[PDB]
Amino acid sequence: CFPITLKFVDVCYRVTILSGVTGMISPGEFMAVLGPSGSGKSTLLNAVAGRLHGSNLTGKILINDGKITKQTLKRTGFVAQDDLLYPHLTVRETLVFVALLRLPRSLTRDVKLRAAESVISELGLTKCENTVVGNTFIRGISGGERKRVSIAHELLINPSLLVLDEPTSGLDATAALRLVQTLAGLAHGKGKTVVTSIHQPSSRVFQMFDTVLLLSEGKCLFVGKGRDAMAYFESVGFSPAFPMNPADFLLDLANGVCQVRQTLVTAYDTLLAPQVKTCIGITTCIATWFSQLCILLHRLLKERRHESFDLLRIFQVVAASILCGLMWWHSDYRDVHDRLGLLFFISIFWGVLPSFNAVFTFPQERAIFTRERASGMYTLSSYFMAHVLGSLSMELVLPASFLTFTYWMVYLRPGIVPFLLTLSVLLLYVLASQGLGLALGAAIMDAKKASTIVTVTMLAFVLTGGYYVNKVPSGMVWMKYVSTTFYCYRLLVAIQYGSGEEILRMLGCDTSAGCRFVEEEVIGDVGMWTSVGVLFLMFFGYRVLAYLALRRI
Amino acid sequence: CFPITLKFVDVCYRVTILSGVTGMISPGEFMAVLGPSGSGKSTLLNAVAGRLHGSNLTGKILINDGKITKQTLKRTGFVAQDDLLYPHLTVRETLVFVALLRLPRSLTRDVKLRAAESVISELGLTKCENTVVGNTFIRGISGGERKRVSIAHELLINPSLLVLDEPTSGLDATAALRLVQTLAGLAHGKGKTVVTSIHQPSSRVFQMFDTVLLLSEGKCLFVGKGRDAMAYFESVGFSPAFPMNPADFLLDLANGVCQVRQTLVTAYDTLLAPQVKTCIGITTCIATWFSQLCILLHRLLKERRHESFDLLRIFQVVAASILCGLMWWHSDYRDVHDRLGLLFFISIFWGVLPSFNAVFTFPQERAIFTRERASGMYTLSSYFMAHVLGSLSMELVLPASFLTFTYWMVYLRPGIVPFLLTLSVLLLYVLASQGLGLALGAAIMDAKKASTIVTVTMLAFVLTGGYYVNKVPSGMVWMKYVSTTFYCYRLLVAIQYGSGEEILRMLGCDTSAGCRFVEEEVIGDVGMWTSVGVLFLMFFGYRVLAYLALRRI
Ligand SMILES: CC(C)CCC[C@@H](C)[C@H]1CC[C@H]2[C@@H]3CC=C4C[C@@H](OC(=O)CCC(=O)O)CC[C@]4(C)[C@H]3CC[C@]12C
Ligand SMILES: CC(C)CCC[C@@H](C)[C@H]1CC[C@H]2[C@@H]3CC=C4C[C@@H](OC(=O)CCC(=O)O)CC[C@]4(C)[C@H]3CC[C@]12C
Repeated sequence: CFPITLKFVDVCYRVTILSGVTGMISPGEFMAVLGPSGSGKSTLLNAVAGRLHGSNLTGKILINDGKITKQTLKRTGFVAQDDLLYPHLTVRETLVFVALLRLPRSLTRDVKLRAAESVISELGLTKCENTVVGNTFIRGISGGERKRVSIAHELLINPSLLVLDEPTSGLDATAALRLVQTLAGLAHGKGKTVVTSIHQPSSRVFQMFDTVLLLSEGKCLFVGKGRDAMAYFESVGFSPAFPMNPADFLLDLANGVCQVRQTLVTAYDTLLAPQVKTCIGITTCIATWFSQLCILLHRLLKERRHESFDLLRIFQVVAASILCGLMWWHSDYRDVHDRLGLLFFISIFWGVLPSFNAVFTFPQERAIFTRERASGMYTLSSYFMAHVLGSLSMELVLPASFLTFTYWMVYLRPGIVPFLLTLSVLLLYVLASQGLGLALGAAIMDAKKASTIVTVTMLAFVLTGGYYVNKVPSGMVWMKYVSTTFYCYRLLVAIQYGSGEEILRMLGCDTSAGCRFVEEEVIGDVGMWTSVGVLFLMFFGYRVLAYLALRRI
Repeated sequence: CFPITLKFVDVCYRVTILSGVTGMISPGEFMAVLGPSGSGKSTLLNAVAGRLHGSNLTGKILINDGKITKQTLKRTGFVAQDDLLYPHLTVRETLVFVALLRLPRSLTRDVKLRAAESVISELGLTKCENTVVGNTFIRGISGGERKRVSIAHELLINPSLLVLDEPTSGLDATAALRLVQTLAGLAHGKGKTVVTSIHQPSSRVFQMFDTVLLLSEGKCLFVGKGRDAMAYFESVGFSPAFPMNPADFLLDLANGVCQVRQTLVTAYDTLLAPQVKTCIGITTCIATWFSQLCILLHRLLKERRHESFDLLRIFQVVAASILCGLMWWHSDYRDVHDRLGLLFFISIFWGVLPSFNAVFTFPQERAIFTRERASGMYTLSSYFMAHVLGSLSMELVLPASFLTFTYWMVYLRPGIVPFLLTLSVLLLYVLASQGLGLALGAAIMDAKKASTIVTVTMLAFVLTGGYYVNKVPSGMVWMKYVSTTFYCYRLLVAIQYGSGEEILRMLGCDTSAGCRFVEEEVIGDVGMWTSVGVLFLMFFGYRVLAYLALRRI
């Protein structure tokens, strides 16, 4: 193994939440960053892992007596408090995909699979490797297993310095003890440098750590051996008045509640601090981008299959198709108004549903994307393109089945050519609306606010679709040309009626009002090819804007 | 005070989570119910407070050496783990409303207010009495303060038996310690019989219970004084091998892991269990219903104001109004098709918004309602009617402003009489659609499923509203007669055009298709009075069905 002797001196995160903190941890030591809420333990462990930087951070952080560099980040892993795992991917599949993404591409796929399986077996996940990870919504692995998977995500890289952040927070006592035992075995058996910040450790848990460092409102008050806390603190003059837990005594004293803070921090600076101070390729790029794309597509296929194929959504589409095939059951080709209403309702449904359902995919996965992009698992372009391709594959199945039922139940324009034409138009419109939803959900990451914004914009698109109101004011017809629903409706009308020659012959005109009812509603101001071109342009441009918005964050 | 002594013997909850649990708690005893997860602490606490009953519970529970009666429940409280508080009510207002609903009506309102203020001061909430309670969404009081408010809710009845199911779960160490201090003061200063199922207490927290009782897989492992656990267990033969927290050691022994369960259970049954066993007016109804209605209306006014006037909902309504006033800006009266499209769009918007928003009011409060219905705070009829009245008052402001802007930015039928006619029709339609949403959200209690069902049924209503398709199949025309949107659309058409005499004179009509396009659209198959009566009938019947569904649960 490549050992890491991590050190930190005078690290003060002056915003203060950190000041006057020093010490070190040697390889094979199981660290304990204890302290109460707001004492800077999480801040200290984020800073020591390279997450925090800039003028807000002072002091020195040394890795093997050297400044933290890129190779350091390649050799140290950080387990954040928030477990950002894909709910519908099993533990084995999740960590296999992570190993494929973050391990160097020089390693063969079989070698990455073997490493992933070894990591599964080492962390005790082999009993639930085939169990779906799940989340609070869909049942899956337990909290301890979820945190173990989160650690394993940072263990496939094989780091000697593993900096966890509250791994037993919100965990069962037995499960927390088992996880702390696993961390201690990693520090001892694997010879790793494990640094963890346990919120409120238990008794056996406190017995597990080989080295304890606790702060006090941003000031490190005691750094030393795990079992040397009691002796040092009774030497200072602070002793339990009852059978107090060493961890509980340590935390309660951190607040200054004993029998305080200033006298004992001075004592630490005069007795223990001196002791701890004296103790111290273009084709290759294309290939890797495409492999990242493939791995991300395979890992998000389950997410799309449970998101785009939601049973509630499936029932929604089925009910819409049944209502379409019953309301327009064997609809006459000559009934211009009813057929146009059907086409406009199809446009409304398949513009509202895809955009609305897409507007959440980016806000709900933003945390996972940021966590896995800051670690270098994949680039933004590859992740965004894989998301776009998977959603393209999965958001057309429901409209395709809907149209397959409706077109033949309604008795629309017969033949196979107009069925493929209207199916292509409907799928392109669904893709364009979905891209608009993606752009709106990426521009701002508030899921509810983005939902309201896409609702407002598609309400505007529908009201300008050319059906509800035909005599648009001269100062408002401009918006009609930027509405996806308008172009879809015009394409559907052109497929069903063409230039309206046959329907105009049926009407007779080529009454003034009757002619107008079939003149502007059937023969629009946009050609059949111009509408297709603008639909494709919007399909590309909305996703381009979504990618730019992702680049903004 | 009225001292109360719980005396439970052989309390086993088959179909096991409890078996052979024996013990008692006297006034002034701050008993703790310790044990690992699933050992039966919560189940025993619920059963000992009267929550659990039936053949599933076997054994004997005595209150003041007598069987639990209805009068006892008026003297025993129960602080459940789930804090069911209205987020937008301040602590003072929340607990004043709770005191009004809970304390007997013979007490004057000023006396109830004084009792509520005294309870605020006693539990340390006087520093945050004016602070909005909030929840995970809207910021407010802390978790410890939230649990304190729950305890106060269970304390306004003034019970001498407080039964706190996991009150420090999710609480900070200092917050949990302070809450346990408050509970100990309640047990000692107020002479109350306080029993709690502490999950994982700290050292001070463990020191603060006068007596403790442990669960081990449903068996009473040790009952006695809080400070006698260590001595009794070293007498048995179990001693800490390290400095171990008495609570932590107690829980670890309860898990059976110790350097076990069966032999020590036998030892308890041999030594300590024998010791415990040896120690073992219709006008008044109307007045109270109306006072409950008024109090619930005042308590839910803030919820409706921050729910029916959501900034996202307000933005949606404003955007819809602006799009109505722009798309149909200075709309001509003679333009029958565009006017009918505007009316149908109004019907769609104001049948979808309230129906969708109503399917969440009942589920998101259901638990709270149950928590405040089994305890006898109010009856189902009063709560449901207060909810209906508040939603009636608060769900008409947005449609009223929307129509006020649209009617005069679109140039519909001028004058004041048709404006109030269309406003009354729109508000009645909003009420009917909201009642449909309430009925569908009460029939099934899942918010997402209710939303999907209500949107499917409103999709059916809109597709049969008489605008999208006019030549309805003979086997499908029955649905339009049960569609709220259809009746609203017909009423709007009758307001804007009446019998269509003026527009027919404008057209000169009496081609045939052009004449029918207006005759079948403007002149429907339902009269104005018939549509109004059916709208009112549906408004009443949907809420009746919602009340019946609430009665089902
Ligand atoms: C015939 C044309 C006009 C149809 C176009 C749809 C519109 C009528 C708009 C106006 C009211 C809109 C609704 C207003 C408010 C909401 C709440 C909103 O709730 C959320 O933010 C849910 C977030 C989540 O699910 O996580 C979901 C969209 C929805 C139903 C909107 C969906 C689109 C609606 C139905
Ligand atoms: C053309 C006319 C009839 C307008 C109605 C068509 C669409 C605008 C509707 C039909 C189905 C609706 C969906 C039905 C169910 C829901 C679940 C809902 O999720 C919730 O439960 C959110 C709860 C919350 O808002 O807090 C989010 C909106 C959504 C997808 C709805 C969005 C609006 C949709 C697409």
